[PDB]
Amino acid sequence: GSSGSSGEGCYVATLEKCATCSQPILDRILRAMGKAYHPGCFTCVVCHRGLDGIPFTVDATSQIHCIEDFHRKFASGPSSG
Ligand SMILES: [Zn+2]
Ligand SMILES: [Zn+2]
Repeated sequence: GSSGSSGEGCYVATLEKCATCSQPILDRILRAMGKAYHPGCFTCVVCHRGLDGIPFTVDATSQIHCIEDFHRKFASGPSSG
């Protein structure tokens, strides 16, 4: 099994780079968490659902967790740490 693929993306023209796939946004730029991401890349880490137009919450791990999940993971009873 061979694995190799370069990423032709060095130059930049008044465009933001997706903080998910590391690609230059040209079609549409979705502002989230201060940074810029693709309107399709932005998704949950657990359920992996599109959060393009819905509330969410992140953590130290930087793993955007949809309110629901976050409420089912973090809010799963008495926890501390
Ligand atoms: Zn992307
Ligand atoms: Zn989720």
